[PDB]
Amino acid sequence: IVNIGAVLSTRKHEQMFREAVNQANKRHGSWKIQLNATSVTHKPNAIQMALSVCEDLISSQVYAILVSHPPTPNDHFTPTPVSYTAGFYRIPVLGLTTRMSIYSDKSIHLSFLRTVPPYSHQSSVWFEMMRVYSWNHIILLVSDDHEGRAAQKRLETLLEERESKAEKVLQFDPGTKNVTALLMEAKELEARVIILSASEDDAATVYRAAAMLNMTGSGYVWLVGEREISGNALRYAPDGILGLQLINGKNESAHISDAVGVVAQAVHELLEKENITDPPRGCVGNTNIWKTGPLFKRVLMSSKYADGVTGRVEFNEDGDRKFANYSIMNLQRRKLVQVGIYNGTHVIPNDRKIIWPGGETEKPRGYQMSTRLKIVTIHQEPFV
Amino acid sequence: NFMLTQPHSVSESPGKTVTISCTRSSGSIASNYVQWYQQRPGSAPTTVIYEDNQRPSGVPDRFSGSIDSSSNSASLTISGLKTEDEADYYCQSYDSSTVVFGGGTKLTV
Amino acid sequence: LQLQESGPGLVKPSQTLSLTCTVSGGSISSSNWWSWVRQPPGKGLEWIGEIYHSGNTNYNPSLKSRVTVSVDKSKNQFSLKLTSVTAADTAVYYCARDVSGGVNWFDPWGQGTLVTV
Repeated sequence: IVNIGAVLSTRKHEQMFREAVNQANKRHGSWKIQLNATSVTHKPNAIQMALSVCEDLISSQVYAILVSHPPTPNDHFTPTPVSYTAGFYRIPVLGLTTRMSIYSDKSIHLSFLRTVPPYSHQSSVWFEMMRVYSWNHIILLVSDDHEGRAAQKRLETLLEERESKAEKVLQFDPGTKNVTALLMEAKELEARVIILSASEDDAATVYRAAAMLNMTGSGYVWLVGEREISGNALRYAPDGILGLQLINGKNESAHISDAVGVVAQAVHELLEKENITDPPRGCVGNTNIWKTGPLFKRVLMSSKYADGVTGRVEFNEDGDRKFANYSIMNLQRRKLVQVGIYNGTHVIPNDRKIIWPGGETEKPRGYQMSTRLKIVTIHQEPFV
Repeated sequence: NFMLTQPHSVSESPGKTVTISCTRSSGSIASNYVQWYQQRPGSAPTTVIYEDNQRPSGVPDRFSGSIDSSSNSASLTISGLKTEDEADYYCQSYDSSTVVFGGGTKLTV
Repeated sequence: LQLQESGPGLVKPSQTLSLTCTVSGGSISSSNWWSWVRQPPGKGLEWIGEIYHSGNTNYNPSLKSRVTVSVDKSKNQFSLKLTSVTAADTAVYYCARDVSGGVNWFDPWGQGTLVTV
């Protein structure tokens, strides 16, 4: 027999997980392979959470772990204690609603999988949308963190293939409320884009700069991610900005079903192999990982199952996701309405209406020429 | 979508301070803006408070508005009540889905 | 700018009202909206929809397939149509354009039109 534990938020989610695992067991042949699941709730103290999760799940000899973000607002502490504790061995952990760029460095987290587009897909879809707008004057504001640097690097490596000059870049630092010199730097330029990569409320600060440097209107479109249009940043924002957001975002039951289906497929694929051991139990008396640890992760990367709730749930080399979906809206007098549908190099935007943060409709052509020349010379009697 | 709650009726002597509280049951009214309108009997409503920090030009300086920021409620304070203040007070707010208006409160002199 | 709202005057049961809110002293060609405020008798106020000249309009998620608003710039006019208006749809319609500012703000408020279905 085998078991697949998980860490969920509420008891209703636990009941949904039980129903999903029962349905999965009802499927397939279920010959000599039974998977009864166990669940556990969250805790305020991270130390208590880590100790409890190891002593509970590890002692049960699980074969996979599912972790989801708790219902508490903001923050990102959801996977870090579980990922660190279960990262001692090579038991894979599946993410459910955790979209952060810190969990992409395989050197730090050596065993972590999820089915949610990191924020590299944010810059990828940014490049995909910008390839057709025909501006070639990319300038963006980036917060000095892991997410902002990752987004800027993804933009640079997306433009490296196209061989285009991305003007300049602005770095407004994290945790600041007085940013206007960067706005003056971006004031004089032929780059008519105000692409923004900030950290929530920080954007709000530079948003106030938009109300202070009077650059908004008849040009200077804005491009922000899903996290920049939530909270105060959404409230202290001007209309006409493109409300990019990731679409079935706050939905987990469908994601739970997809995860359990792909886990069952991977387990069935792995069962037909050579001798297989079991992960140790106790959290105390074992200091060695089992032999075929990374083998399960490797066979899990190459597991494709495009029949659960949505399209092809394909895992790339990084392990985040492939072929997901994106719904880019716009702040047209608030009430964001989807205008762009994205699924990977195959954008089919909605033709509802296009409005820019200048009260107009026509796309602001981002070009300036200037005939201001700056001759310089040294004196020379017959000529100068 | 959400709803806003207002007191049924209030009574105060003229020349005193009258406080009207409009509470937001769902969510938190701390980032988005709220406004206070006033309707006369048999006439179109007229705004009295916007942006919770100033008043429209020509409105009396007695009217003032503030946000509790604790109980998700907006407080409108009028000092020096007069007979001309007999009207209907409404609290209006907006969200990312729809725009809602308060039930309304009436003061009796 | 002033708004003069005159309705069809027919309030028979199972009908659709289309009030004409003419604009005097102003031009339709602008970046402003024009929203309709619905006031039931002896109750509160709610917003049912709006019109904006350069394209898409958001009436309401509740009655998206029930209210349709169009605008003609040449006549400086804009009309609404409530699909399948029930006998309980007797209210007062007010046409208020907008305030730019940073968020929605209805000012000034027009005299509106009265329908008693």
